[PDB]
Amino acid sequence: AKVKATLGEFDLRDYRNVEVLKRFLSETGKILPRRRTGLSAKEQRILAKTIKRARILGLLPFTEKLVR
Amino acid sequence: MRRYEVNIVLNPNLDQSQLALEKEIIQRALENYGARVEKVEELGLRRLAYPIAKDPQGYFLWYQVEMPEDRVNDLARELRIRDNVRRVMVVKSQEPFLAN
Amino acid sequence: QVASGRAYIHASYNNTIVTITDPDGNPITWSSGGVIGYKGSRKGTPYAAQLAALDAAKKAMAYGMQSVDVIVRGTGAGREQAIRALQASGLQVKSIVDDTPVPHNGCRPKKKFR
Amino acid sequence: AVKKFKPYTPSRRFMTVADFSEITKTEPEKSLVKPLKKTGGRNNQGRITVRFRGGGHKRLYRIIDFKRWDKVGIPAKVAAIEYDPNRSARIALLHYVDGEKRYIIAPDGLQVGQQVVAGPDAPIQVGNALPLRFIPVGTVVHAVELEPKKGAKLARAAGTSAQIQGREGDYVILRLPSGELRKVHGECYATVGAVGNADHKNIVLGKAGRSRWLGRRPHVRGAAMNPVDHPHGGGEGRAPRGRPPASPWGWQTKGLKTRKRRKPSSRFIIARRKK
Amino acid sequence: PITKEEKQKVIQEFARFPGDTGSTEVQVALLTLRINRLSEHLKVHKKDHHSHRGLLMMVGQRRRLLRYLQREDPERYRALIEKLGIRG
RNA sequence: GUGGGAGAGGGUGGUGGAAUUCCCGGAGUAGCGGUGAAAUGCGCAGAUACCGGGAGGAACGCCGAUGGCGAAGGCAGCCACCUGGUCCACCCGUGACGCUGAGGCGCGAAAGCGUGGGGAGCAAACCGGAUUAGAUACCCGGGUAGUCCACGCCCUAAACGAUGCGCGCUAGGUCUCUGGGUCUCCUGGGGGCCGAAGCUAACGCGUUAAGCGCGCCGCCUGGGGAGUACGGCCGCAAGG
Ligand SMILES: [Mg+2]
Ligand SMILES: [Mg+2]
Ligand SMILES: [Mg+2]
Ligand SMILES: [Mg+2]
Ligand SMILES: [Mg+2]
Ligand SMILES: [Mg+2]
Ligand SMILES: [Mg+2]
Ligand SMILES: [Mg+2]
Ligand SMILES: [Mg+2]
Ligand SMILES: [Mg+2]
Ligand SMILES: [Mg+2]
Ligand SMILES: [Mg+2]
Ligand SMILES: [Mg+2]
Ligand SMILES: [Mg+2]
Ligand SMILES: [Mg+2]
Ligand SMILES: [Mg+2]
Ligand SMILES: [Mg+2]
Ligand SMILES: [Mg+2]
Ligand SMILES: [Mg+2]
Ligand SMILES: [Mg+2]
Ligand SMILES: [Mg+2]
Ligand SMILES: [Mg+2]
Ligand SMILES: [Mg+2]
Ligand SMILES: [Mg+2]
Ligand SMILES: [Mg+2]
Ligand SMILES: [Mg+2]
Ligand SMILES: [Mg+2]
Ligand SMILES: [Mg+2]
Ligand SMILES: [Mg+2]
Ligand SMILES: [Mg+2]
Ligand SMILES: [Mg+2]
Ligand SMILES: [Mg+2]
Ligand SMILES: [Mg+2]
Ligand SMILES: [Mg+2]
Ligand SMILES: [Mg+2]
Ligand SMILES: [Mg+2]
Ligand SMILES: [Mg+2]
Ligand SMILES: [Mg+2]
Ligand SMILES: [Mg+2]
Ligand SMILES: [Mg+2]
Ligand SMILES: [Mg+2]
Ligand SMILES: [Mg+2]
Ligand SMILES: [Mg+2]
Ligand SMILES: [Mg+2]
Ligand SMILES: [Mg+2]
Ligand SMILES: [Mg+2]
Ligand SMILES: [Mg+2]
Ligand SMILES: [Mg+2]
Ligand SMILES: [Mg+2]
Ligand SMILES: [Mg+2]
Ligand SMILES: [Mg+2]
Ligand SMILES: [Mg+2]
Ligand SMILES: [Mg+2]
Ligand SMILES: [Mg+2]
Ligand SMILES: [Mg+2]
Ligand SMILES: [Mg+2]
Ligand SMILES: [Mg+2]
Ligand SMILES: [Mg+2]
Ligand SMILES: [Mg+2]
Ligand SMILES: [Mg+2]
Ligand SMILES: [Mg+2]
Ligand SMILES: [Mg+2]
Ligand SMILES: [Mg+2]
Ligand SMILES: [Mg+2]
Ligand SMILES: [Mg+2]
Ligand SMILES: [Mg+2]
Ligand SMILES: [Mg+2]
Ligand SMILES: [Mg+2]
Ligand SMILES: [Mg+2]
Ligand SMILES: [Mg+2]
Ligand SMILES: [Mg+2]
Ligand SMILES: [Mg+2]
Ligand SMILES: [Mg+2]
Ligand SMILES: [Mg+2]
Ligand SMILES: [Mg+2]
Ligand SMILES: [Mg+2]
Ligand SMILES: [Mg+2]
Ligand SMILES: [Mg+2]
Ligand SMILES: [Mg+2]
Repeated sequence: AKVKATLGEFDLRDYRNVEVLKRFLSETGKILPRRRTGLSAKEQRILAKTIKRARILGLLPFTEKLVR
Repeated sequence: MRRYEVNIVLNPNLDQSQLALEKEIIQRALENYGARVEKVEELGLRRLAYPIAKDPQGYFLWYQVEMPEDRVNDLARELRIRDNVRRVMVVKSQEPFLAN
Repeated sequence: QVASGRAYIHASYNNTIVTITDPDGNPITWSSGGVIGYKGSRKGTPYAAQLAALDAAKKAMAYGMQSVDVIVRGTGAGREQAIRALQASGLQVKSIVDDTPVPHNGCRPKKKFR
Repeated sequence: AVKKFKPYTPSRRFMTVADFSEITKTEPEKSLVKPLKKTGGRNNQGRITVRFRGGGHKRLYRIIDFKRWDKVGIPAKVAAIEYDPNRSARIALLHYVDGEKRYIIAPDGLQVGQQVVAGPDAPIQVGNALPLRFIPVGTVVHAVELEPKKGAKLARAAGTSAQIQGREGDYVILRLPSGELRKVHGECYATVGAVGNADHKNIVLGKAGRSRWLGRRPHVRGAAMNPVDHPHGGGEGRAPRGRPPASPWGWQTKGLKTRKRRKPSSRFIIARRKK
Repeated sequence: PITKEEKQKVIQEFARFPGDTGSTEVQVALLTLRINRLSEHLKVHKKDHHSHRGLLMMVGQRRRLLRYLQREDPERYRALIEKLGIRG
């Protein structure tokens, strides 16, 4: 169920792309590992390094509670 | 001159009039600093991932610009001066990096 | 008297504290390992935590509570047993969520956590 | 900066002097000075009522503007920065476009040749004056009034600054130079920025004579006196205090609080100071 | 940074023959350019020790060429360092 | 030179949230805390646990990696400015301009020192409680320097790869990071593992040599006494 597949063309720099990006954050809000996002080394850097921005502007969470 | 993307969030709970005023302060400020507006996109409110100034929602702005390198810092300071502006974040505009 | 509320379980290595509150977040009653009659190390055991959550809910059901949402903090032994106790208590347990504090590398810990 | 001397005399070895770099005018503006009545620390009865005062340099008193809401909306240029013997801080000569001239105490960062203005509408930049309510919460400020139109009373000494903390109805919340947390009325004017000459405290007077120039005569210890003169008086040889350390007048002098408890301004002080 | 344009003028005013990039002349001149800017950068940023090494390398670099240039044509050596204002 | 690239490389200025602490309002009751078990301690003068408000400082969770960068020490939220090294492709420019390096000069973790700030957490010294024959310790409750910021000192280390720099030559397999191509794969440059030949007292090294060779430098000459003494230079002192 690797996330990269379940999406088409996307830009790893558009930090306002909240709807797309919000998949790359686990159920608990944490940035997902390369073993789940399917991104290569080089790409996961741009992925994270933008996700952080999107949090700052208020569009992504820093953390979430965990419901069972 | 270089290309940047001014992002700004405002007090969501204003009237439409005062809202324009802050933009009037903003727009006059951009001009005072030699900013040149290119694209510009105004999405307004958006449900926030977390409260900013204890407020679940917030009004957005955004303008791609062209202005001098040395002046962006001094501008953001001036951009942040109003008690209603709540976040400013100028990012160097860079070409899209694509997957798939 | 209130219908719905919340249950807070502070479950640590040394003790398990259970507090039931109202909707706005105000405590109604509390109980814990000490309250039910243990001292020392016994305060923290799962059986101890059980008596706590039960006595806590017993006290809470006295004032009219029926349905709560359970809030969990801490990686205690008597955490999971306390969770049991509340569901089996006579209460409705609408939902269970873990809001344990985790720092993003903040204050230097005591030497025992290094 | 602070200027040292080579140890060519025993007293020069430690003595340090102010750097005076910010000064551009070595003469006070005549139409703003008046003579200082030296008192020697003696009152209208002629009695010393503040011991050990007198014999310092002569001084011309510079008339300072501690109001500023006096001239709202009229800007002024900073013509010079001058030495004022009556304070720690430096002073700024303003030429109003009004033509009128005034002094204010000089903030840090002020430039010779820049402009400043006072009022509800002033930009929040160094040297401007506004009622406290219109200064953004968190910016540091000086020359603060204590009650509206009563004059700037707080943060006036070199290097000092007060800082706005938050608001509560008609009142704003200041952290004073001492760290005390106080409510001040929002109509109290204040000037954005801190006072300059912050290097002031690092000045080493250097010898007895310097203090003398400052009009400060020698202070004699209680322990060096006789019982008639002082609680610590007398004893054969040196002596410890032998009672709680006391003033010449007998009150306890290590620790004992003296603020009047029932003082009406108590409703306005949130937290007494620190350190 | 230094810009493309700003740099060309240097390349253009020092080239030995019409097409020249990177003769000792141009080489030194290009180096003298980044040196004098870094010097001014360190004048403000006194705590940028890492970039000082860069400077010391460039200063070192320009030095070794000047020795080369001064060795082959002395007349030409003194000519370049006058237009660049260099000795001390 | 031209054209591109990756990066916690360095300096300045800002700014985001998580958490700890203290303060304030609420609501609430008989315990909380801590250990192997305990005590000290805190708590009806209302603690803990929970909700709201506020203050301040320090460090940046997930990403994060057997990863990246730097000459070394070392460098990790994010944003802008200023700046260094370095790789790649084109094969365009100069024409041996190179290598090394006694002295010199600069950089240099922590602790430490000077003047001034700052001080939430942590914590030498110190106090108290336990343990014990004793416990000037290990464990628990407190706690000051300091840890943070600016400027100026100190210059040490298991400052390590215990491996000086540069160049050339001597099988390959595989994993990874980062450029470029004719994108199976080929070619460069870094980071690991196993291995040809060879080296090694052995362990192990092996195109990142500890192999075969050249250049220049630093260093060793039985253990202790001793990194001591004396002299000398450096430092505020510690001390180098
Ligand atoms: Mg604001
Ligand atoms: Mg316990
Ligand atoms: Mg402690
Ligand atoms: Mg000065
Ligand atoms: Mg001196
Ligand atoms: Mg002198
Ligand atoms: Mg001198
Ligand atoms: Mg003498
Ligand atoms: Mg002397
Ligand atoms: Mg002075
Ligand atoms: Mg002086
Ligand atoms: Mg001065
Ligand atoms: Mg007169
Ligand atoms: Mg007078
Ligand atoms: Mg009289
Ligand atoms: Mg009389
Ligand atoms: Mg007196
Ligand atoms: Mg007197
Ligand atoms: Mg003065
Ligand atoms: Mg002094
Ligand atoms: Mg005097
Ligand atoms: Mg005195
Ligand atoms: Mg005396
Ligand atoms: Mg005496
Ligand atoms: Mg006597
Ligand atoms: Mg008498
Ligand atoms: Mg008497
Ligand atoms: Mg007496
Ligand atoms: Mg006596
Ligand atoms: Mg006598
Ligand atoms: Mg005596
Ligand atoms: Mg006698
Ligand atoms: Mg005597
Ligand atoms: Mg005696
Ligand atoms: Mg005596
Ligand atoms: Mg004596
Ligand atoms: Mg006596
Ligand atoms: Mg005494
Ligand atoms: Mg006595
Ligand atoms: Mg006595
Ligand atoms: Mg008053
Ligand atoms: Mg170079
Ligand atoms: Mg030369
Ligand atoms: Mg309370
Ligand atoms: Mg009572
Ligand atoms: Mg709270
Ligand atoms: Mg490297
Ligand atoms: Mg060629
Ligand atoms: Mg040397
Ligand atoms: Mg050091
Ligand atoms: Mg240190
Ligand atoms: Mg000491
Ligand atoms: Mg210190
Ligand atoms: Mg101090
Ligand atoms: Mg003890
Ligand atoms: Mg004992
Ligand atoms: Mg002890
Ligand atoms: Mg301890
Ligand atoms: Mg000290
Ligand atoms: Mg220290
Ligand atoms: Mg190592
Ligand atoms: Mg190495
Ligand atoms: Mg060694
Ligand atoms: Mg050895
Ligand atoms: Mg060497
Ligand atoms: Mg060798
Ligand atoms: Mg490749
Ligand atoms: Mg490629
Ligand atoms: Mg390789
Ligand atoms: Mg590595
Ligand atoms: Mg091997
Ligand atoms: Mg073999
Ligand atoms: Mg290989
Ligand atoms: Mg060997
Ligand atoms: Mg011998
Ligand atoms: Mg020997
Ligand atoms: Mg020695
Ligand atoms: Mg030693
Ligand atoms: Mg000696």
